[PDB]
This record gives sequence, C-alpha cells and structure tokens, in this order.
Amino acid sequence: RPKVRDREGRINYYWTLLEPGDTIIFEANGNLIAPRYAFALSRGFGSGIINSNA
Amino acid sequence: GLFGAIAGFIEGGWTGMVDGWYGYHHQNEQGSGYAADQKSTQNAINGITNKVNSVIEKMNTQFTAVGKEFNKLERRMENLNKKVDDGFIDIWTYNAELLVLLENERTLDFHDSNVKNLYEKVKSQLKNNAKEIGNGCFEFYHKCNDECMESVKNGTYDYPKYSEESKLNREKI
Repeated sequence: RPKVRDREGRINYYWTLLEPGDTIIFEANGNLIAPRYAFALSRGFGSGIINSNA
Repeated sequence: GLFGAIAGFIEGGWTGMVDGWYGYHHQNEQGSGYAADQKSTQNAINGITNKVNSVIEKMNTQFTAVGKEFNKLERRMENLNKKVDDGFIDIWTYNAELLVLLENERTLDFHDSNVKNLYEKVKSQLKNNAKEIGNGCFEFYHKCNDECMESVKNGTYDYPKYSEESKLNREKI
C-alpha cells in the first residue's frame, strides 16, 4: 500500500459487543492483533459527538 | 387601529402615566394629575402574560442528538437525515414567524379593545351630564371635585345626584 505514516502495510480494526453469559472465541495461526483490554459497560442512550475547539 | 381608539380618535399616548397601561387624566379646580385603571390594566397583564407563557411553556423537547454521521456508501441515508432536519427546520421557521406576526396583530388589537371599552364605560355613566370634547376626553356640565372623579374611576358615579345642575348648564349650550 502507499506509505501512510511510512508504512506499506495495514491493520484492519474490528470490534463487537459481548452480552452477558455469552462467550467470545478467537482462533488464529497468524496475523492476529489480539485484545489486551476490553470495556465492560452499561449502555446509555440517544446522544452524539461534538467537533469544536470551544 | 382595528377599533379606532389607539392611533384612531385618541391620537397618542401619555408619557406621564406610569401607573399602568390604561388610565385617566382629570382637570378639576383642585388640580390635574394622571392615574391608571388597575382593573383593566391588570386583566391585560394577566392575559398577555398567559399568552407569552403559552407560546414558551408549551414547547416540549425530549433529549435529542440531531447529529448523524455516515460513510461514503450511505449517501441515501445521509440525504434522508438531511431531508428530515431540513424539513423540520422549514416547518418551525415558517410557523414560528407567522405565529409571531399574527399574534402581534392580535395583541395590539387587544389593547385597542381595552381602551375603547374603557371609554365606553365612562360614556355610559355620563350620558347627558357631559359632552364628548376632542378625543378621549369629556367635559362636565357640573363641577366634579376629586371625590367625584375617583368615583367615575371605581365605577360608582351617582348620576341623578348631579343631573339637575347639568340640566341647567346644558340648555344654553
């Protein structure tokens, strides 16, 4: 790939939500960027993001 | 205006009267002065107050995040969101401005009402004991000291008490 931050290679980033009781399973023979820390959160609802210098 | 009292036969306003919106100016020997009619003024303050507090306090607004962000294969969604936002903005702009206009007209007409009704209140008490001089003004045939004026103001006037003197002074006129 064209040099971005001087790097011809890439990492595609992926995420998902794991509800209680359910189990997530990773398997790999290579190219994995494993998780180290995850985020146990409760939801909240109906907000947005602000982009300003105030 | 719509009733011909404010900006109508009453050419202008009284900068010296601070007691309220509606009031009186008397000219009995004892002296002059300005007063306000707190009944009509207070009813008008209650009505207008209720109007404004009804245009404001009636706006329920849930907690809402207007912004939505889309990628480059979601242009249909992005234009749909844009369509929603722009639609509501159009509605509220139009209805808001026309509301302000129409109700401003209504308010001015409401004041014009109150003043004309007040003039008529005074007129129906003084039928033959006075004449309609100039505009928003009555001239008495019998002399009316402060007590009598303050009587016209609070509604009680007592007409037959002054009917005779008036009957005299009116004949030659």
